[PDB]
Amino acid sequence: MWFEVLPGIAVMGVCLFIPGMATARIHRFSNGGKEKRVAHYPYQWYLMERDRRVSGVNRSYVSK
Amino acid sequence: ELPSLEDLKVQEVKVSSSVLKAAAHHYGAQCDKPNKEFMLCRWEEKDPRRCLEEGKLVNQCALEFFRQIKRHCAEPFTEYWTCIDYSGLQLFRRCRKQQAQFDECVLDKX
Amino acid sequence: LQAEKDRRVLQMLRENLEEEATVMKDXXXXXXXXXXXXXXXXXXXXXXXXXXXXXXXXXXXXXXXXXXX
Amino acid sequence: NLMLALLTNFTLATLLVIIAFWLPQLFSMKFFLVAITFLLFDLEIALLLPLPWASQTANLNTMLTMALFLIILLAVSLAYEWTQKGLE
Amino acid sequence: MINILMLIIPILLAVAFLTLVERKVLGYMQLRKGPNVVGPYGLLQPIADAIKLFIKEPLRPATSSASMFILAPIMALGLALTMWIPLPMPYPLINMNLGVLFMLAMSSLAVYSILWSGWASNSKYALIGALRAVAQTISYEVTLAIILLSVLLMSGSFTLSTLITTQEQMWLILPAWPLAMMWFISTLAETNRAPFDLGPFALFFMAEYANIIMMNIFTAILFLGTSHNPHMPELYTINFTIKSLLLTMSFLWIRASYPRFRYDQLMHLLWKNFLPLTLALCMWHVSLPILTSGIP
Amino acid sequence: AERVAAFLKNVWAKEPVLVASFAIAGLAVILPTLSPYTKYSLMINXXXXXXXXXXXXXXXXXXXXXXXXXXXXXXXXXXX
Amino acid sequence: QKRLGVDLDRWMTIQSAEQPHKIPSRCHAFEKEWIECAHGIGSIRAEKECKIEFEDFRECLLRQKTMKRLHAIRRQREKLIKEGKYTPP
Amino acid sequence: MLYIVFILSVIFVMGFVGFSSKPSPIYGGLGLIVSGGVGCGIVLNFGGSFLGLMVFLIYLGGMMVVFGYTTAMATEQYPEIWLSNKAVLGAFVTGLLMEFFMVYYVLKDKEVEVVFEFNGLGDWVIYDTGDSGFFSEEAMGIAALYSYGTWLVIVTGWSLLIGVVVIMEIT
Amino acid sequence: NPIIFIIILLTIMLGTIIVMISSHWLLVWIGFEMNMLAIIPIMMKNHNPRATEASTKYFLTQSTASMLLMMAVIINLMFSGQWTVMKLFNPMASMLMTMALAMKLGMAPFHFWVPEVTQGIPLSSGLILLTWQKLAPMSVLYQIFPSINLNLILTLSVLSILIGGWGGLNQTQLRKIMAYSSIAHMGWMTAVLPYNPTMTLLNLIIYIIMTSTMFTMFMANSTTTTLSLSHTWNKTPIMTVLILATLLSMGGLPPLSGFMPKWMIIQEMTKNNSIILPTFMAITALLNLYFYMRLTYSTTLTMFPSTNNMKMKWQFPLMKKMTFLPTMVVLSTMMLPLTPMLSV
Amino acid sequence: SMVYMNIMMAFTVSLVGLLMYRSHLMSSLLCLEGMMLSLFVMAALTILNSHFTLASMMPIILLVFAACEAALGLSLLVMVSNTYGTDYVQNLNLL
Repeated sequence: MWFEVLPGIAVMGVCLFIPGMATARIHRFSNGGKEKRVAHYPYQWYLMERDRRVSGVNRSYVSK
Repeated sequence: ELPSLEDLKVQEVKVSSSVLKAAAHHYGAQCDKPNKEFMLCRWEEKDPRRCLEEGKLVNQCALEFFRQIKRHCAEPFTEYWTCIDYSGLQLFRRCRKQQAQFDECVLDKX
Repeated sequence: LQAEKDRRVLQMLRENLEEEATVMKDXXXXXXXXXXXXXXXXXXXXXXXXXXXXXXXXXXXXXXXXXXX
Repeated sequence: NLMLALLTNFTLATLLVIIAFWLPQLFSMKFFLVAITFLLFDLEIALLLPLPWASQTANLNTMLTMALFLIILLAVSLAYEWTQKGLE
Repeated sequence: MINILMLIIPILLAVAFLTLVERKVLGYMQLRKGPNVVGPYGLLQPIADAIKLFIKEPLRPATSSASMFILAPIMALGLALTMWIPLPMPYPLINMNLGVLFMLAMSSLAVYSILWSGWASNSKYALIGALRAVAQTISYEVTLAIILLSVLLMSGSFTLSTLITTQEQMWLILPAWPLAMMWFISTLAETNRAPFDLGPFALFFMAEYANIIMMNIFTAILFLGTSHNPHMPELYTINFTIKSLLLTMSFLWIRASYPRFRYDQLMHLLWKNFLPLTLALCMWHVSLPILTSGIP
Repeated sequence: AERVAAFLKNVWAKEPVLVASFAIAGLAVILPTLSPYTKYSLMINXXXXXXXXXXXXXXXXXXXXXXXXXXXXXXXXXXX
Repeated sequence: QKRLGVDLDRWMTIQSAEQPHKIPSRCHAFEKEWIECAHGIGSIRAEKECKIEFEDFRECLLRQKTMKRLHAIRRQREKLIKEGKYTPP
Repeated sequence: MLYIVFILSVIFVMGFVGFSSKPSPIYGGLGLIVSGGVGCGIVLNFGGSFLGLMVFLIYLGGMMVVFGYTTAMATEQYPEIWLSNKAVLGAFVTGLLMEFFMVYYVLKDKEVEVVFEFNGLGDWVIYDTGDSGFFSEEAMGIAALYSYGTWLVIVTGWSLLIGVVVIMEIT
Repeated sequence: NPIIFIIILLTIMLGTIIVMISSHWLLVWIGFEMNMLAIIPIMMKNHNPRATEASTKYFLTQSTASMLLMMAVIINLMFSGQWTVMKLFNPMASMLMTMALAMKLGMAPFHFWVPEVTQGIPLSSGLILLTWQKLAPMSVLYQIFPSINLNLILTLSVLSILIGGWGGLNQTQLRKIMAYSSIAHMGWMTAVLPYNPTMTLLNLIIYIIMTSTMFTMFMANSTTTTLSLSHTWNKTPIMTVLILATLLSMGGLPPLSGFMPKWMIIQEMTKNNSIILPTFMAITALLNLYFYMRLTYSTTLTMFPSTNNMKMKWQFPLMKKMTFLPTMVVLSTMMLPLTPMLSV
Repeated sequence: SMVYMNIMMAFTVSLVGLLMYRSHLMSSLLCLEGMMLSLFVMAALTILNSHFTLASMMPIILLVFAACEAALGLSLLVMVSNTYGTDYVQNLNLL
């Protein structure tokens, strides 16, 4: 029956559950507001550079 | 080369952090005369050494825009700023519900 | 766009002070009329320069494709 | 960093080989025609790769006639593969 | 940077704990009982296979040509594990400038893993069968690039993060109805042993089964999505895993239910029959953003 | 019919997938020319600016105003 | 070209042209000088009048004149070891 | 730490030595994976998202993979050690010493060259590019387009029609 | 080889058009490769052990040659920037460019492949294509004849007639004699390029017509001097008069059309105050005549090649322009004095 | 300038590799790939540092044609191994 199969699925609902949550929950410790900025093209890259210049010193992403 | 003076232009450049400026597209409508004249000068004459005088008025008018929002209706502006930075770079997606609180307070003013 | 050109003037002024400090005795380099023979348009210039001092700021500004934050 | 991310995978892959290595102590030329056609088709794919990223600023009417044109000739190359390819 | 180790160690466990799923779910298909004696439900067996093959099992090489044979598993495991990096997930580790181009590149280089193994053996007896195994992977990579582009040309750039945002209300299975059927078959060509089949030998199992999960996840990005929700990462993490697990069942479905298609008639399903079909749908997918406004 | 009706049911019987290779790819050329919807998609592609718009000096000009919202130029507002 | 193209045009070869987007070339300011000088037949065939304008164009792509200039500053900064050296940044 | 591209350019030449020397098509074939994969980093560092990965897709995951077949189809001779062979080791040592002697001259900035152009230092000036473009940035950011170059699309399609027809006729 | 053989032959015809009508440096690289993929199948045709050796030798010596051209194309991006086929600009780029052109036309240090490739063709139709392929890189040289350093172009012309004038002497193979007749005539091609661009293309008009007439006279199968010997007495006797007339025109002799290019080559060179170089051109031209002189002794002398087997049935070959063009190849001295201007 | 100095030296090594032959024929086609690889780096950097935008498509076209010679000339290599035993530059009949 399914009661033998389901522990094989439940263990996959933990190990494959890690890479999704570990990448998301790390933004709380690393960044201030649980978000990482995407580069794409120099328009968004320049905004990242000037934010550190606008009184942040070491921090790349910071409010005000 | 003959470079510009050490004093340069604009005292205390930029308001604060990024994304805050990208959150408001009302900066296009209000204060456009100094922005367009700097744009018209720079495409005609490519040198930054000549049209820096118009650029001095751009940064000064930039402070005039942000001070008006800080004086009247600051509560919807701060809540909209927290919404845009919590997400990645959606800018307008999943933040339109909080955008309804904005503009409505600003509508009382001109 | 103004924030780009405000930084470019400030970076050049620091480079001009360093050139006057280093070249004093032996070298006959005056640094006048720039590198360009025409000297009327004047290109980016500080795209290659961007101040030689302090490598920590230079590596982040030049390389954008690497890491990409 | 991309360099730090890539090198960590390979260095852990090399370590798994040493575990098994150190610890315990006591003809047919018809295949070639398939391989060549892979290369010649993928180059047409390489020309047809930009499509979703290219068509943003350029005019659509000038592109439409040219975009389909590469796929048509990619089918003509397969039409020559029907006139006796072989037993493969 | 600690998250890389949090995407190798639980992933190597996922390939290990596949041994339960690959013969218990496959077991009930064949009315046989899988793992039962080893653990409470056989949960101790996947880790027991690691102790058996890695430590105690010795080597007997055919010739061992200096660098090779002890280099092919590094290319096998390395390329399979690096594929996890560009994956969008709720949040990606070091997001590339273009997503899917990195995905197709490391899969096309994963052909070498079965190439260097053929060069490891000195005998002519093995290399003919080895080149036949290359032909199973090399041919389907032509179409794999085409069906990818048709999905991309509908919506979004090459970036994998944009592919989640475009699936807000409805799945991409419905607009790409014949194209979704293709990804069920084309992915099985890469050493899945369902339509066609050919120490360090144990390391190939850890790499080949890793690609099976990889194709299950990649199909659940291009065609599945349901919801995004940036404010709640809790809702996305659970819902993504269930969708990927259902595709893992379908991968083991073909392995049990259907016989091998023959090597010659594998080139009659593809090339003769699939390549005219995929390009005709590619012709259709060029016209779609022009007929109706659909540009990212 | 000698080729329309005769060479249709035989194509569906012998090599049935080849019918789809000519029908779908064939209609992919016919549809973007006859259907009146393709003209709308070209307008939005040109209207969306990639770089910053250039300002021109005002000396006797029609349909050109300030940056504020006013009836000037084209300005696309097609379908909501 | 041994045989020239008539009516129909298929070029987009030379520098400073109608670009794919509105974005311009990196040397576009110096690119315009070389085109405006060598538009006449008796300018490039003579190759004496356009000597000044070509050298400024050569300065843009290679950056050899600026490289030798920055070489002298960086060497003299390294030469001032256990001596008076300027530092502000 | 200071240089990014300059270190990768040395490894690029290092892989190329097994081509002037003759280490058999097996070990000589291995050189294109080493020189190619590192060669992508030289392209990628200055920019080019699409064009940098094209080497991985075509030159590495297409070109040399077909060359993997031909080594087994013609001249296999069971792979041998490339150290025991005469003149092969001599060509390899002379190949590296032509480049590694120039590496020693990189120190103290200026290096001697056969060409007229000087090398100097160029670390920050190695990229020699400003920000300039922001939205839809880079010249290689929109690298390929079917518009403007309409004539190039026709001939490339024509040449790839020739290849399929011709190679089938030879065999 | 049915209908598609004409299409394969059409792509060589279309390939040169890409080289002819061009402004982009990468476009001619495409144009050269259009010939690369289309000559090899006609080089093989029947598939022979000699044909396999020739086609590989034709590929490796020419594909590496065009790869040197692409370097000079890329130096035109590093230096001078613009992608235009007007001037070469850099002296560093010209050294690799002229040597790449010498691998196809200059021949003086790159002749080695020619006598083996021309012999290796099993068919007479493949012999025309190698004499027609030389038109393609001449269009490139006519575009970029200034800026290129004359010291290492005229050496490719002087040495070529020396090796061409000696390289045919120890050869009995009919294809091999015509292979070194190319290199001998290619010296005259790479001599007018520094001294007045006109008549350089007319040198091709005289040469290509003269060579196309030659191989079409060998439609009645002949591969050696002894096989062309049995033609006067056993085969058609009136046919050998036209072979005699074409061979006499191949060397520098005044009452024939082949002397008319040799007029302006010296004439334009003497105007540029150079006397010591055109003198060396005339003495080495005598060595060229000697190969044709021995080959006219298969048409004039008896030589005793009667044989037991005799042909009675009338011969029907292809002969596309083997009747109209030899009349222009035999006599055009009075017909073309002012025609130098008409070509360019 | 500085980066170009190394890849030009890498180009000369790949050039000599084409001109060098010892028994094997496969090295030449491997060197043809390397020559086009070295040209690819030289072309990209000139357009990337000195911006062009329109001309950045030209090395992508160059990438396609690099493989055309490295496949159609590579197909001829197999034909040698059909007529002869194994591919050798030493094994030639033409004079």
